[PDB]
Amino acid sequence: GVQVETISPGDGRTFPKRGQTVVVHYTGMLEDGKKFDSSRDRNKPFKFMLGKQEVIRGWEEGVAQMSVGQRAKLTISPDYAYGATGVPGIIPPHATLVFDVELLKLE
Repeated sequence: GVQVETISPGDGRTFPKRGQTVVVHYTGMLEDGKKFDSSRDRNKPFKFMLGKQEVIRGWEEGVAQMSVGQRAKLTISPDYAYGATGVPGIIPPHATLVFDVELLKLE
């Protein structure tokens, strides 16, 4: 599944709902800390719609548990990420992923 650990608290009040657009900064890392992706490197917040399944399952369910302003560490099992196949060249098979996610606003 996905484990959500707070880095810095949000408002504790505004949680994203299905159909809402979520605006975040994130960094994605393998288990050894190797970064494979980061919106912060692009200096461009990333937007996705909750429930569209345009992000991995661990994000769908993990970010849904975050409040606006919150920064959290999401630890995501492979079945909630890229599974047995992984993404060859980037993500190994059966990889646990760690994401640093900051929820900036809802749209």
